[PDB]
Amino acid sequence: MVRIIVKNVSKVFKKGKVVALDNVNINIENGERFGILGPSGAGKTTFMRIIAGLDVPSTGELYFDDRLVASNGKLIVPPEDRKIGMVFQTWALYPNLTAFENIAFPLTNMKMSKEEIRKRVEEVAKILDIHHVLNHFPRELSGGQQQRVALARALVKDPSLLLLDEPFSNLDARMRDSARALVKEVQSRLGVTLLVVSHDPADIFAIADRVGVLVKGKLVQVGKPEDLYDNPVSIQVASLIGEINELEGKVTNEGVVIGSLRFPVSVSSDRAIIGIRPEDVKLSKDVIKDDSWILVGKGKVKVIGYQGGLFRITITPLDSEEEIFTYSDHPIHSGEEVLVYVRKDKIKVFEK
Repeated sequence: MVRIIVKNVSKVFKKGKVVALDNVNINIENGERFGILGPSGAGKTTFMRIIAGLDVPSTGELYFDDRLVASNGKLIVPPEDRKIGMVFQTWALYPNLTAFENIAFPLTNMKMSKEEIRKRVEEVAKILDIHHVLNHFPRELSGGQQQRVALARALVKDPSLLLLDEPFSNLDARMRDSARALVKEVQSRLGVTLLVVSHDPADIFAIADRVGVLVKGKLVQVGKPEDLYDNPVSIQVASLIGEINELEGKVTNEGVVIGSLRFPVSVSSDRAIIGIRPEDVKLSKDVIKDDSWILVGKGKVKVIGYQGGLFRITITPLDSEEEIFTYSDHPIHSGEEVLVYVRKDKIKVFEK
C-alpha cells in the first residue's frame, strides 16, 4: 500500500570508520514482499531501522510514495507518522501488560475512546485467533500466541508497511513454517508492503517475491529468490541463499580439474571456483542409467552425518582435500570409492 524509494542511502558509524550501508538504491513497489539477506545482522538491522524511522541515512534520501521521510542526517517524518507496523526480534512484548494491553498500547495517543480502542483490539485479536487469551500476560502465552500478539500489536493501527526483522527467531524450528504461513496470509489480506530481513533463506523463500543481498554494506544482487538461487553473481551470494559446495580448481581445455574430478565448464582465469549445491550431486558405486546426470569423476567418502532423517555424505576427490557433500536415503560408508555425478546445468563457476 506504499511505495518505498531508497535513494543513495549510506549510513556510517564510528565517525565514518564503519560503513554500514554504502549507496543503497532500491525501489520497492506498493504491496510488494521484499526481502534482504546478508552476512551482517547489524547492517540489515540498520537498513530496517532506517526504513522504520528509528535511524536516518547519513547521506541519501528515503521516500514513502512521494513523501520525503529522511534525508542526509535528518529525520523528517518520524516513525509514528509513517504507517508502519514492526515485528522485530528485539522489540519484545511488555511483560507486565496483558495481551490486551500490549496490543492497545500503540493506540494510546490516537484520539480514540475507550470503546473504540477495545473494539479495535478485539477485532484484530479475533482475526489472529488470540481473542481468548487477551487477559494473559506474555509469560502465560505459548510461543505461537506470543507471535500472534506481537503481530496484532504491529497491525492495530492499520499500517501500509509491515517490517519484519528476524521475526520467527524466537520460535522452535518446528513452528516456523506455521508462522511464515500466517505472515503470508496477513500480507495477502491487507495488501501491505512487506519488508523482511533474516539470516535464514527459508524465511525469504516463504515470504518474499524479490530479494536483495547485502554484502559489506552494498546491495550486490537483487531479484527473485529462485533466480538468485540458480544464478548467483558470486559464490558468496550463492551461499547466502542456500547450501552450496565451494571448490577450487585449475582451468584446462578439458574442464576445471579438482583432483580426480573434472567439471565441464571454463572461465578466463587460471583457476576457478566451482559451486555445486548438494541436491545437484549424486553418488554411486558403478555407472547409473540416467542421462539427466553427468559424470565428473571418482571420489572417496570422508565422513557421514545424519540430519532430517537423511544421510549427509561428504566426499573428497582422490588427490584433493576439497569437499563435496550431498544428502541421501542410504549411506555409503567412509572410505568407499564412489562415482560422482552432477546436474550439468546447475554447475556454477566463477573466476578465482
